[PDB]
Amino acid sequence: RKVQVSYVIRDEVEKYNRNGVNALQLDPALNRLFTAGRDSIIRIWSVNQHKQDPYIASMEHHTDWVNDIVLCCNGKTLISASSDTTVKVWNAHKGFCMSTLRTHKDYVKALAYAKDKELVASAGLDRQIFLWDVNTLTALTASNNTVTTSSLSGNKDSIYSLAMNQLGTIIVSGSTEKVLRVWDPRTCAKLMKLKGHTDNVKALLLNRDGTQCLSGSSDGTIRLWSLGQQRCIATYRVHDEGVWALQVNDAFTHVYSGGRDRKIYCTDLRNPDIRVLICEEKAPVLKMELDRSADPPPAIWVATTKSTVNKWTLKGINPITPLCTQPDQVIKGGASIIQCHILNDKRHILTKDTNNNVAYWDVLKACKVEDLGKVDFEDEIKKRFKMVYVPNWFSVDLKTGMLTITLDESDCFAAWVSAKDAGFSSPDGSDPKLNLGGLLLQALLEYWPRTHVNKGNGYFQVPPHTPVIFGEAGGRTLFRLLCRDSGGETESMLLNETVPQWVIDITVDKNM
Amino acid sequence: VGLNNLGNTCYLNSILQVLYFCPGFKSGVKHLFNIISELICSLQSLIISVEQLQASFLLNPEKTQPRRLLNTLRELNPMYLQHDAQEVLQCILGNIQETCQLLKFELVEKLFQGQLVLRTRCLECESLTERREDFQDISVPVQEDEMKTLRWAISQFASVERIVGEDKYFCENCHHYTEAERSLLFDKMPEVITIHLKCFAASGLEFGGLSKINTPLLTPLKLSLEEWSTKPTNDSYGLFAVVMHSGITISSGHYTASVKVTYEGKWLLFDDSEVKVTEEKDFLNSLSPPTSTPYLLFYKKL
Ligand SMILES: [Zn+2]
Repeated sequence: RKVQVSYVIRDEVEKYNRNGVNALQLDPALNRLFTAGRDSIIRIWSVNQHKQDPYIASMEHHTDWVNDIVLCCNGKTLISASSDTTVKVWNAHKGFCMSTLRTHKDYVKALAYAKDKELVASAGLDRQIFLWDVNTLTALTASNNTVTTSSLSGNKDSIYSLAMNQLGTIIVSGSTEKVLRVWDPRTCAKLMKLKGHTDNVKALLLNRDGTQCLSGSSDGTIRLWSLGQQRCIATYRVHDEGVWALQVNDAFTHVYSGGRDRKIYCTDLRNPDIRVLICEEKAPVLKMELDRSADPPPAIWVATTKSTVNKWTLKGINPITPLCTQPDQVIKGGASIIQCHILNDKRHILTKDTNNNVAYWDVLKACKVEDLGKVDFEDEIKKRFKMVYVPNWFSVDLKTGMLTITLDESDCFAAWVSAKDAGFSSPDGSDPKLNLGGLLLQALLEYWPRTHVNKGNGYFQVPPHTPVIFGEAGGRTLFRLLCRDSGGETESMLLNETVPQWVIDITVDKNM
Repeated sequence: VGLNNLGNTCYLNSILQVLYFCPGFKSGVKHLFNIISELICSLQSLIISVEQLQASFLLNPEKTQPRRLLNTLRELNPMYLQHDAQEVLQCILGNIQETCQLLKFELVEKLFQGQLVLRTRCLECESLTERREDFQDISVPVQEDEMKTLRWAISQFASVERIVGEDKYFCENCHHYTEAERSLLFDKMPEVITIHLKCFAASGLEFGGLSKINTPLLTPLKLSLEEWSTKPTNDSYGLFAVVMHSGITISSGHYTASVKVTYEGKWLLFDDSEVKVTEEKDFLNSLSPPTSTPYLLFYKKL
């Protein structure tokens, strides 16, 4: 119920992923690849081996990990699932979010899609499975008439995976309950309970007519199920650790698997002993998406915990020797910020990233100050130490891989400093007392007309592109905009509805 | 056989005479009595006195005192006029370990003390972090907060905690709040598994004061900790000794031991100086109510 203000220190365009990639979708009509980043950004890439810069666009709106994505309606519509508990509906051609569904109450982990019904389903750690008519979701404007809801029950524990068949007659969920639960999505009737796995099931696939199922599990096995017999008809133990990602060819005869053991295999379902090691990746495999240009698929795209996305070619159909040693295409990634130190001035931050690079940042001005290269991180902290005390007034989080700064009413205003010791200069040159959190709040909302008294805070600005996020403590994001956009009529209306009274006190009423 | 009561020293008689029937204890303290050439000398002084009086009775019957141990213990730690058998067992085993470490057979650590694992497993990356503790006995509850089983009771100790909801475990590897399983596991085992039953209680605003629980657990004879082991082993343990208390307090009461020889396959119920014998069938059917209920259970690697 308690509202926090946060903002992200970043460039206007983050062309490359700043974290691992959770999910992948390939548009065959436009040769476009969608990546679902742990950095909360969805990006569209061109897969033409022509272009040197495959980047097309980033689609920004999520606040936390985007766990699954589904391209619908011949690439017209994208649906996304995030750890911020929301499902979002995107226009995939122009790349902006049109609606946000908020029926989930925990991390949304998996999406499922029935192409022949334009039906999608969502499932997450809250043990809920919601069914959504895609055409009903896109039909929203002014008075939407809302959407009537439908959910599936029976899941006794947190859900980690979910699949539907193409016809939309079978839905299966995978979870930490170690059983796969199956329903008919048309009737919400329970069909069967499939027992056999001894651990979480993070990967599920169904054949076109929903008669067979492949499951991949953290127990290291792949299992094939007959839904007509309600039993397991084959078990495959080709990995050393948990299996996290599965693909299957159009003929449902070769299964592609990947997971914690970094190895990616192609196994023939009819003859298990014939299996091919496609490659060994550099990080745990999270998801794979076959390229289906041609019947025997030419390549497989692979998402890992690293920020790079590799396409591996299959032009050449037990094994020690990997089929491939270098990726066929490479989408470059960026570094994640993995370590953060607040300096004694409670104003600057030292970071270390995945490249072991060290940087110096200005929290007050929301920007980087200098890159320090590969210096020793702890020696750099002690080198800039100053024996001064300033009360804590913000918090930083690295969940997206970028610097996100959060302000809370409890300590946002705790740090008074003098203009001179803060590196500022004022018009009267008096050097009175400045409250860091109060000045920052005014810079973040500098473009909000309601705060304009003839405007800003009078000492510094933040970059206009800084994202400003208003969320509830523990979960629910309320409203996210860019700093420069506050003057809009939609943004100003939504701000009046979302800005908590403890911010209004300082930024509008000018109390302090 | 037969330990002279010294005036509310049944706590010491019961624990010592269970120690006397421990697989490695006899040979161990003799090994340490020859290493030295002063608790280990007092231990051997009693064992020799016990073994010699058994031989005197063995030849021609007619109609031993642990006083040697008590005077040494009182100089070692002057807690002593009636105490808990569990506290005195620690002081004995602890000091034998303290001397063993100062001399350098690793007696106490090998056959009383085991290794404990505090395992947390992030469900998003499946990266296992563990914390190591040592333990010489399993503190086990009888009742919850009817006749519960011992598997239930050990499950209460070696619990698994699923971390889901508003409080999630922050994984440093994932750099993000995640679901996690946090479990308790046994790694390295001792030759004798001690089970310490928390069979005592207290109430509020009447009577009195403390209270004992007169409804013991369902004690099995076979015991395997494969279900809680770090890596499933086929080691099986067998019940061989049980210390029992009669009374409604922890400070004072009658302590009695019931040890099995491993008369092969029987029950040698002995109290203070008053020694008896019982059968297998009419002893396990005797614990459920009733002058006393069990307090300590000792299983050994069979
Ligand atoms: Zn983790």
